[PDB]
Amino acid sequence: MLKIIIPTTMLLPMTWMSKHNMIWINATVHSLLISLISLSLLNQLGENSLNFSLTFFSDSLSAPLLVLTTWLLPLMLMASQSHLSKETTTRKKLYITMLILLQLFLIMTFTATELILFYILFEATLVPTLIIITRWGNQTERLNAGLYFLFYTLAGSLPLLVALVYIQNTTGSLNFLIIHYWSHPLSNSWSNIFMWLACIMAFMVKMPLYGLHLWLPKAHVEAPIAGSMVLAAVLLKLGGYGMMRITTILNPLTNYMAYPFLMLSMWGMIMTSSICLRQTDLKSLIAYSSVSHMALVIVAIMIQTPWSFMGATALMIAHGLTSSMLFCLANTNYERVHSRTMILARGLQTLLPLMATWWLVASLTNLALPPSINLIGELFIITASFSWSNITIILMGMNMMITALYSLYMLITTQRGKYTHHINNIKPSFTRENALMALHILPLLLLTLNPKMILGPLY
Amino acid sequence: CMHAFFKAMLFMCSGSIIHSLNDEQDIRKMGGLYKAMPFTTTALIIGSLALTGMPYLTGFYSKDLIIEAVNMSYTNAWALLMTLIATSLTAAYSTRIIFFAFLGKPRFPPLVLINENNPLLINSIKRLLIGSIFAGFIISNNIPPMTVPNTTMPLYMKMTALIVT
Amino acid sequence: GGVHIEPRYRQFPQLTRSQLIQAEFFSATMWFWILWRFWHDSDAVLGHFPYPDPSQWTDEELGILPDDED
Amino acid sequence: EHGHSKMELPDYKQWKIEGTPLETVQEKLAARGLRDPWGRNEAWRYSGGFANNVSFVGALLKGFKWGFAAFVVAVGAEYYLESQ
Amino acid sequence: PDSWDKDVYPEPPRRTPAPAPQTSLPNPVTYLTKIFDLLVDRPVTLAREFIEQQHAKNRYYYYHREFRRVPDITECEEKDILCMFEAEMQWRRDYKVDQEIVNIIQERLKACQQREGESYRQNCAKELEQFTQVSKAFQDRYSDLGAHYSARKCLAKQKQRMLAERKAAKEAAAA
Amino acid sequence: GAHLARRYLGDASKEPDPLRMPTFPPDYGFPERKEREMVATQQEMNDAQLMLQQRDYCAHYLIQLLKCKRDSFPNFLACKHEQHDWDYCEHLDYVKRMKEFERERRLLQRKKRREQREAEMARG
Amino acid sequence: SDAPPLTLEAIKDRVLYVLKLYDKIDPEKLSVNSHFMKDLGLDSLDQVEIIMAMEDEFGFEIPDIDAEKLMCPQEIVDYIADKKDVYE
Amino acid sequence: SFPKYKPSRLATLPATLDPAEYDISPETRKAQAERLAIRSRLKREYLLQYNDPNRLGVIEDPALIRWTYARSANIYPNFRPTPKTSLLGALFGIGPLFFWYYVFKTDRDKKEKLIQEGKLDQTFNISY
Amino acid sequence: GFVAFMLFMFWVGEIYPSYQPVGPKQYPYNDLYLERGGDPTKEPEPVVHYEI
Amino acid sequence: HTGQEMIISNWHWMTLQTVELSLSFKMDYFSVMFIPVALFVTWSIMEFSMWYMHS
Amino acid sequence: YRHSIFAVTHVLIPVWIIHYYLKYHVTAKPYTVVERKPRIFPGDTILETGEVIPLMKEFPDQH
Amino acid sequence: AFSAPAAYLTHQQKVLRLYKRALRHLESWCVHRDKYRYFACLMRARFDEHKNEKDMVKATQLLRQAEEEFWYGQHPQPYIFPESPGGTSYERYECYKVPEWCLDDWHPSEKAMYPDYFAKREQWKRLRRESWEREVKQLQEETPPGGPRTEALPPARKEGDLPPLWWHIVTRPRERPM
Ligand SMILES: CCCCCCCCCCCCCCCCC[C@@H](O)O[C@H](CO[C@H](O)CCCCCCCCCCCCCCC)COP(=O)(O)OCC[N+](C)(C)C
Ligand SMILES: CCCCCCCC/C=C\CCCCCCCC(=O)O[C@H](COC(=O)CCCCCCC/C=C/CCCCCCCC)COP(=O)(O)OCCN
Ligand SMILES: CCCCCCCCCCCC(=O)SCCNC(=O)CCNC(=O)[C@H](O)C(C)(C)COP(=O)(O)O
Repeated sequence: MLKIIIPTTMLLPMTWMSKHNMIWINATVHSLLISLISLSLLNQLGENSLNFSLTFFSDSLSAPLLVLTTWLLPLMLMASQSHLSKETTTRKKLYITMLILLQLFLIMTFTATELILFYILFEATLVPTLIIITRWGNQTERLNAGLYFLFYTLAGSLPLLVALVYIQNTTGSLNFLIIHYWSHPLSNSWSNIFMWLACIMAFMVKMPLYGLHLWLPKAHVEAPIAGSMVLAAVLLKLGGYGMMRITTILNPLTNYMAYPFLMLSMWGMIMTSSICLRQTDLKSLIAYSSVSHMALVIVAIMIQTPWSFMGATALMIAHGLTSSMLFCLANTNYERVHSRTMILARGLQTLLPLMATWWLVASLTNLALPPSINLIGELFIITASFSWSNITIILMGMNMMITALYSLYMLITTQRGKYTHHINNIKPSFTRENALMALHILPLLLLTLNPKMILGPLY
Repeated sequence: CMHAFFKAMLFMCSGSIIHSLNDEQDIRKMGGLYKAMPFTTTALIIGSLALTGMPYLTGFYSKDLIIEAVNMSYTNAWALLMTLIATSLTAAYSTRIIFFAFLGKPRFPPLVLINENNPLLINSIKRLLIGSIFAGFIISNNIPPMTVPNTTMPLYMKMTALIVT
Repeated sequence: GGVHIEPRYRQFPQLTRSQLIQAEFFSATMWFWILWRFWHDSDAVLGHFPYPDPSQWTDEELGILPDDED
Repeated sequence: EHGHSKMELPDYKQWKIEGTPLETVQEKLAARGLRDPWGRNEAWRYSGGFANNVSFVGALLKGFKWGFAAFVVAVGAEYYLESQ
Repeated sequence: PDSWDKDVYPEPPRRTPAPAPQTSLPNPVTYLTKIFDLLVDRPVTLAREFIEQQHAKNRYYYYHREFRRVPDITECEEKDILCMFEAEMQWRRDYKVDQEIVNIIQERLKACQQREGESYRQNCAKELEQFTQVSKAFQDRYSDLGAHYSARKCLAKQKQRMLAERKAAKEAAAA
Repeated sequence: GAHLARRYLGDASKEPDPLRMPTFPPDYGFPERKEREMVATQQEMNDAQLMLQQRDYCAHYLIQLLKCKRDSFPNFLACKHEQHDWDYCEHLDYVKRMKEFERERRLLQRKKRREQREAEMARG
Repeated sequence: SDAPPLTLEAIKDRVLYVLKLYDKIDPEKLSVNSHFMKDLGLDSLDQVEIIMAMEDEFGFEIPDIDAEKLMCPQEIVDYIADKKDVYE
Repeated sequence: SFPKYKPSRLATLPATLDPAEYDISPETRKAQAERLAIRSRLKREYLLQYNDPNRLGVIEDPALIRWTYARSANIYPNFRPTPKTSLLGALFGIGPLFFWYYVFKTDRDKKEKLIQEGKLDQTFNISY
Repeated sequence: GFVAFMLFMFWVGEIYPSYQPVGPKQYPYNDLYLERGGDPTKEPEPVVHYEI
Repeated sequence: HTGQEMIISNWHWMTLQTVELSLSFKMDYFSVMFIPVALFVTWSIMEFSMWYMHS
Repeated sequence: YRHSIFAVTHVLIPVWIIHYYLKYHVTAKPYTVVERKPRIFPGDTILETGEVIPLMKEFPDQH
Repeated sequence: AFSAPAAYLTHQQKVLRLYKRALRHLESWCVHRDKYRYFACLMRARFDEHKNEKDMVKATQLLRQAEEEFWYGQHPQPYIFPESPGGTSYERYECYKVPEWCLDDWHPSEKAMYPDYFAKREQWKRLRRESWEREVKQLQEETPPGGPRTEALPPARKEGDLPPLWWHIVTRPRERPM
C-alpha cells in the first residue's frame, strides 16, 4: 500500500522546489501518474481482502473510493488554476500543499486496518478543509461557515472515540478482521443503546443526516471550487464507509434502533428535494441535492441487506463524480458573471453551446438516467427497501419525481430562455474548463460498462 | 400497427398545410383548400376515412374487431356506452377537421403562397398513403390466428360500429 | 427540387397537372379497392352465419317435459 | 434561385359585391339603415377560383367515378375469363 | 457444441418438420437465405478457419484449480482464529458454488419456457419442480443471514431449525 | 340484449345467472344424452402448441388451417376452405351454448311454475 | 418558408390598395401623405377599423398604443417597415 | 344583466372589471403620475448605464440583491417565537415523522407476525 | 361533478354487467386439467360436457 | 413463413448472486411485427422533415 | 455507385461482424440463443429421424 | 411597444380598446367573413348610438356593463396571431438572436473571413464612441430638475448630432436572424 502513499508524500517536495511558473504542470502530471498507479487496486478477490500488512488493507469497498480520491486531485488543480492567477507563489504552493495533505489523509483513511487509526485520519482530514474554506474564500460569511463545518463534525465524533476505546477494553482488539471474526450479539440494554448511538451519530453527522445538515450548505457555498469539489465528492463518503465498517458489531440492536433514523431519512430525502425547487443559488441547490442522495444512502446502509450495500456503494461513487461536475459548472458560470445567482445569467446555451452540452449531460446523470451507475445504486437501494417494507416505495417514488423536476429546473433557468441584455463579458469557454468537464464525465460512462468494480465486497 | 400508419399520415398532412399557410395553425384562418392543394386534401380525406374505420381499410381490420369484441363480452355496460360515444365523437371531430379547413371560403391573408410541388413531400405522403390503404389487408391476412373468432352475431350488433359512425 | 411558382396576391395559386392527376389517381385507387373488397368479400360486414332464433326452437330438442313428469 | 419576378398588384376596381353573399348582407343591413364600409375588401374571396364550392359528400366521393369505372372493368374481365 | 456439457444442460432432440410445398409458386425465404449463405456465411467461415489454423499453430493450456477440503466451522474452538479463517473461506467458496448451482437451474428453467412456447406450463413442470426444490434448500441455508453473514450465523440458523424440527417431531410422536 | 332488460327490470329469479350456470343436472330433460366427440388427441394438440384458449373441440380444423398456412405460405389467400370450416365449427359450438342457455331458462321457467302451482294447490 | 423578400414599394402598394377599397375614402383625394382626421375627415372608430384592416392584410397585429397614433399612410408604411426590418 | 364573475386566489380580477379603475379622483391621477415619474427615472438610469460604450460588465441591480438577501439571510434576524410559529413548526416537523413511523411499524409487525405463523408464502424469495 | 358521476356510473355498470344469452365455454380434457397446471398423479373428478 | 421465435442473450452484463443480468433481445411476433412499421414511419417522417425543416 | 458503396460499407461489414460474433462466440456458450420449438402437425415427416406423424380420427365432414 | 407609455388612459382610449377587443372576439366567434361583417356592422351601430352623449357620469356607467358583457361572452379560445404574445410562434426565433458584441470575441482566423463587414463595424464603433459623448451632455442639458417625468427621449437638434441612447435600438439583431 506504500507504493501509493510514498509518491503522494513526494508530491510535496516537488511542488515546493518547482519553478514559479511550473507548479501546476508538475502537480497535475504527477497526480495523474499516481492515479494510474492506484488503478491497480481494482484487482480484488471474492475472499477476505488484500491484506498488504498489519497497518493497511484493501477491499472492493475501499478500492473504488481510493481510486476516486486519487483521481479527484488533478481535477481540483485544473479548477483552481484560474482564480489563483494573481496570487503569490508561496500562497499557491501552500494551496497545493493543503490539497496534497488532504489527499494523503484520505488515502491513509480508506485503508485503515485499525479503527483508532481510521478515527485519527478521519478527523485529520478536517484541518486542510477548514484552512481552505476560511483562507481562500471570497465572501465574508466563510469564517462562520467554517465554524459550523467544524463543530457539528466534532460534536458527532468525540463520543465515538470514547466508544472505540471502550470496545478495546472489552473485546480486546479493534482490528477489523478480529472484530469481524469475533463478533458477538448486542443485548437489548440502555448501555448498549447508548453505545449504538455513540457509534452511529459520528458518521451520521457527516453524511449529513436530515436535521444535522445545516453545516453542509454553508460549507459548500462559502468554500472555493476545490473545497466544494472535495467536500461533495469524497468527504461525504467517509461517513458511509465508516457506517458499513462499524455496524458488524451493532446487531441485533440495529433491528429496532434504525427506526428513528430511517424515518428521518425517508422523509428527509423529500424535504430537501422540495427545498431545491425554491432556491435562488446554484451552490445551495447542488448542496441540498447532495443531502438528499446521502439520505438515500443512509436508508440503504441502515436496511442492512447485501443489495442495500451494493446500491449504497455505487450511489456514493456516482454521486461524488456528479456533484463534482455540477460544482465545476457552477463555478465556471460564476467566474464570468460574478454573482452566483440563477436568475441573473440566462440563455447561456446560445452563447456557450458546448458548456450547455456538459450541463445537459450532468443534469441527466444527476437525474438517475439508466443505464448509469446512479440509477443502478438508486434501484438496488429501492428494491432492498421494498423488501424491507412494501410502503417505502411511495416515498421513494415521490423523491424520484421531485429530483427530476429541480434538476431540469437548473437546466432550464440557466441555459434556456433569452440572454441577459446588459451582460457583455461572457467570453468563449476555454480549453481548460472543457477538459475538466470531459475528464469528469468520461469515467461515469466508462464505469457503466463494468459495474462489478463499484458494487462492493458483497458482489 | 394501423394507428402508426394513418396517424403519422394525418400529422404530416396537417404539417404541410401549416407550412404552406405561413405557419398558421388555427382552423379559423383556413378556407378553400380542397382545390387550392389537391394532394394534401386527398391524403387527409383518406386518413380520416381510415381512422373512422371505413370497411376494408386499415382502421376497419382492427377497430371493427375491437368494437365487435367489446360488445360481445362480459364487461360493464358503461364501458360499451362510453366506447360507442367515443366512436361517434371520433366521427364528429373528423367531420370538424374536414369542414373547417377545406370546404369554407378561404380566410387566409391575401398574399397567397400555397404550393405543393416538392418531391420529398409528395413521396413521403404517398408512401403512408399506400400503407394506409393496403397494410390492413396484407397484415391481417398474413399473420397466424391467435384468438377465437366471433363467427355469429345479431344483424344489429354486427353493424353497430357503422351505425354510430 | 420542385418548379418555380409565383404568389398570386388574392388569386388562385397555380396548379400543375401532375399533382392533380396524382390526387385523382390515388382517390380512384382507394375507391376501387373499397368496391373490389366489398364485392369479393361481402360476408365481413353483412355476416356469413345466420343468427338463430331461440324462441323458434321446438321443445323436443330442448329437453323439457310437459310440466308433469318432473 | 428565389421568387423575384416583380409580381404586379392587379387593379382595385374589379372587386365587386355583386354576385356574392355580401350582397345579401348589404340588403339585410340596408333594411335596418346601415352599410358595410369593408364589403369590397374581402370580395376576392368569392371572385376567382373560390367561386365554386364542394359539399362534404362530394369531398368524400372524390374519386368515386373513376374507381367505379375501374371496378366495373375489372369485374367484367373477371366474369369473362372465369367462364371458360 | 462441445464447448459445454450436454448432461448439465440437457436439450430435447429438437425435431423439425420437412418442407412440404403445396403450390408451384416460389417462396422468397429460401432464395433470401441462399443468397445470405453465399454472401455472408462463406466469407465468415473462411475467416474463422484462418483464425483457427493460426490458433492451432500456437497452442497452450490452462487448468482448473482444485481446492482441498478443510475442517468446517462445526469443529473449531472458541478463539482458534486460524481454523475459523480456513472454515470461513471454505464456507464462502461453498456459498459461491451454491449460487452458481441456483443460476444453472434458473438458466434451465428460462431456456425451457422459451423452448416450449405455447405449451410451456405443462412441459416445463420438471424444470419448475427442480427449481422449487433447489430454491427451498437455498433459502433454508442462506436466507435472512444479513449483510454481515458468516459461517457461524449459518450454523446458528441450522441449529435453531434442527431444534424446531426435533421439537415438532417429538410433539407429533407424543401426541 | 333484451334478456338484460328482462333480468334487471323484471324478475331476477325468473331467468338464469351465467356465472353459476348450469344449475340443473344434465339428465333432467332426457336420458339419451349423447356425449361430445373430440377428434384431436392430447399429443398432437400439444405438439401444435396452439394456445390454451384454442384447445377446444374445434381444434382439428384449426390444425388444418395452420397446416395450409404453413404449407402454401406466400400465396396467403390459397387455403380459404379450412378457414370456413373452422368458422363453421365455432358457430356450431356457439349455437350449442345458446341452446344450453335457452334450455336452462325454460327449465327455470317450468320449475318456478311447478312451485307456484304446488303452493296454490296447498293454499286451496 | 419560400416567402419573397417584400420591399418598401410592396408595402406602400399594399397599404394604398387596402385604403382604396375602403369605400368611405375617395380614391382620388387619397394620398400617401393625407391625414386621416383632417384630410379625409374620418372618425376615431374608422381609424381603429383601418388599423385592423392593415393587421389582417399584413398578418401581424400592432400594439394598441402604437396603433392609436398612426394618422398617415406614410407613417403606417414606415412603422411596418421598421417592424419587419425592410431595407429598400 | 349577465352572470357575475367571482375572483379567487389563483384566478384574480380582470383589470377591466375592477370597480376602482372606473372611479377616478385627482389624487389618483397624481399618484399615477408620480408612479410613472419614478419608473421613468429608473428607466433613464438603466438606459444611461446600458448604452455606455465604456462599460464592459454587469449592471448591478440593487433590487435583485435585496430580493436574494431577504429570501436567504434576513429570515432569522426577523424571526420571533410566536404561538403560530411554534404550532406550525411542531406540526410540520414532528407529525410526518410519527405518522410514517407508525405506518411502517404497524406494517412490519404484521409481516413479522405472519412470518412467525408461517402463512406468508415466501417461495422463490432468495434475494433480499 | 364530472369525475364523481363517472365513478358512480362505473360502479353501477360493474354491478349491472353485460353479457350474451350464452352458456360457459366447454373444454375437452377434464376442462384442460393436464394442460393448465398439470398434476398428473391426482386423477381428478371428471367433467363431461352436454351435447344438445 | 414458419413462426420463427428466438431470444439472443449475447452479452453478460453482471451477476448479483443468484440473479443474472445480460444483454438479451426477444424476437417474438411483437418485435418482428413492430420493427418494420416503426422503421417505415421514421423513414417517411425524415423525408418530410428534409423539406419542412429546410430553413 | 453511391448506393453500392453504401450497401457494402453500411450493411455488409456490420452483418459480417455480427454473424461471426454470434456463430463463433455467442453460440459457444449454452442457452445463449434459444429458439422456439417448431410446430408439429399430424402428417409431417422429420428430417432427423424420418418417422411420420399419424393422421387424425377421420371425423365427419360436410359444409 | 415603441411608443412610451402614459401615466393613465383616458375615457376615449378605453372606449377604443374595448371596441377593438370586442371586434376581435366577434371575429373569433363569427368564423366566416360575411357573418363577421354583418355582426361587426351591427356592433358598430350599437356602439355609436351613444357617441354624442355629453356628461361623464353616464358615460362612465357605460363601458362598465359593456365590460361585463364582454367578459361573459369572451370566447375562451380567441384567435391570436402567431407572433403575438399568445401565438404558437411567439418566441420561436428568440434562440437565434445573438448580441452584436459577441463578434468582438471572434478569433482572428474567423475575422479573416468577412473583412469588409468588420471594417464597417469598426466605423460604427468609432461613430458610437463620439456620439455617446455628445448625447450624454445633450440629455443632461435637456432634462428638467427632479429628473424625467416620462420615458420619452428627445431627438437630435444639431447637424452632426444623433438621437440619444440609439446604439441598442439601431443595432437590433433581426426579426429572423436564421
Ligand atoms: C434534531 C435532528 C435529528 C438528530 C438525531 C435524532 C435521533 C436520536 C433519537 C434516539 C433514538 C431513540 C432513543 C431510545 C430508543 C429505545 C426505545 C425506547 O425509547 O422506547 C421505549 C422506552 O420507553 C420510554 O421511552 C423510556 C425513556 C423515556 C425518556 C426518553 C425521552 C423522550 C424524548 C427525548 C428526545 C430528545 C432527543 C434529542 C436529545 C438532545 C421502550 O420501552 P421499554 O420496553 O420500557 O424499553 C426497552 C429497552 N430496554 C429493553 C433496554 C429496557
Ligand atoms: C451532532 C450532534 C450529535 C452528538 C452525539 C449524540 C449521541 C450521544 C451518544 C451518547 C453519549 C455517550 C456515549 C457513551 C459511550 C459508549 C460507552 C457505553 O455506552 O458504555 C455504557 C455507558 O453508557 C453511558 O454511560 C451513557 C450515558 C450518557 C452520558 C452522556 C449524555 C450525553 C447526552 C445524552 C443524550 C443525547 C443522545 C441523543 C442525541 C440526539 C442528537 C441531538 C456502559 O458503561 P458501563 O458502566 O461500563 O456498563 C454498565 C454495566 N456495568
Ligand atoms: C363580444 C363580447 C361582448 C362585447 C360587448 C361590449 C359592449 C358593447 C357596447 C358598448 C356601449 C358603449 O359604447 S358605452 C358609451 C361610453 N360613452 C361614450 O362613448 C361618450 C363619448 N364617446 C367618446 O368619447 C368616444 O371616444 C367616441 C366619441 C365615440 C370616439 O371618439 P374619437 O373621435 O376619438 O374616435
